[PDB]
Amino acid sequence: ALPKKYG
Amino acid sequence: RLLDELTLEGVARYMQSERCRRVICLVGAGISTSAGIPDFRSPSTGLYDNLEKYHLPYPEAIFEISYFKKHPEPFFALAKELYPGQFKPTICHYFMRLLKDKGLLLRCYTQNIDTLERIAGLEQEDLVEAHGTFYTSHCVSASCRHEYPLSWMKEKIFSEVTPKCEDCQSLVKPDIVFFGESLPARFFSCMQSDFLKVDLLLVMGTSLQVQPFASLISKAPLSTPRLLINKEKAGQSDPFLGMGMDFDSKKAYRDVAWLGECDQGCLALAELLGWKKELEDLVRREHASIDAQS
Ligand SMILES: NC(=O)c1ccc[n+]([C@@H]2O[C@H](COP(=O)([O-])OP(=O)(O)OC[C@H]3O[C@@H](n4cnc5c(N)ncnc54)[C@H](O)[C@@H]3O)[C@@H](O)[C@H]2O)c1
Ligand SMILES: *C(=O)C(C)(C)CSCCCCCCCCCCCC
Ligand SMILES: [Zn+2]
Repeated sequence: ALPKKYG
Repeated sequence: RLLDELTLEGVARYMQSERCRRVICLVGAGISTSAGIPDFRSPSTGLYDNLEKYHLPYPEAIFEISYFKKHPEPFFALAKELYPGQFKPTICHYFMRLLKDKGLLLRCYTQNIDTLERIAGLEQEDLVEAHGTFYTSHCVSASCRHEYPLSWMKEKIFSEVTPKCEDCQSLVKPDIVFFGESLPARFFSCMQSDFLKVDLLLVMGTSLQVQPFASLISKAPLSTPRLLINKEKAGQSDPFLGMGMDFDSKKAYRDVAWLGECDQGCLALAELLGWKKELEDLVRREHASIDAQS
């Protein structure tokens, strides 16, 4: 899995 | 250094030199607030205002994938509440259209899902929709993945019917990246190639907090000038986490901050470049044409 969207 | 001074005037002179052939734009929610789409940053009109009607465990949950998978209804109700009556791209969007038309736009990396870049005339090849888009939607079942256009998704959103696939009755999800989801492979493939050859970074309307998008500013060569057009001075290193943009130090050499509205900063840059009449005419023509089809 590719890097995830995070705040 | 490549800029003769750390000002908008210096950036404009660099843009009209032989050295500046390939521009990358990095944009976020601040370029669409004047088109009527709320950002997160505004305390008065931003997304976190008026979220208690949704009865969320915490405010951010409505944008998180694990919550969406359990209860997709609040997100679709919010989408209906915020769906704009018309899609009119801003002056800033049309400034990027001018960069395209003049052969300067290598890529627009956008965090926005509102489709306004496409409406302004940027093509798929010009765009990295880093957090996806409402432009297309897909059935979530791995064995089906039927694709649906925005016209279909809008009707499901406005009738207040949770969108279900006509082939298999699974949920149909807009092609957006929720918090906690992997970004599209296109984002990483383009990032690994585009920043080898970029001559100018134009960063507009983003607070540079969401990752990995915010890290794109560090991917440019160390000589590449970076212009921020934004209401606040974003992208600086945090004094605590540092234990970024350098606009102000004695070592500053390539980063320029123009603090104000994106539409006004793009108009000011256009004026320096000799594009002000072109941009004014383009925006007025495009908006009038959008009205004529309404
Ligand atoms: N339109 C959209 O698609 C949309 C809307 C809201 C949030 N988001 C999501 O929000 C996340 C955070 O992204 P972000 O950093 O872009 O949003 P943000 O709200 O955190 O930051 C927006 C920035 O734009 C500035 N700003 C707002 N209006 C402006 C204007 N007219 N002119 C100049 N500056 C202006 C704000 O001061 C702030 O620095 C992303 O993951 C994105 O997908 C997207
Ligand atoms: C990441 O930050 C995501 C992709 C989850 C965006 S945060 C939520 C942004 C919502 C803005 C308003 C969208 C609703 C209506 C837009 C319709 C476009 C066709
Ligand atoms: Zn299906």
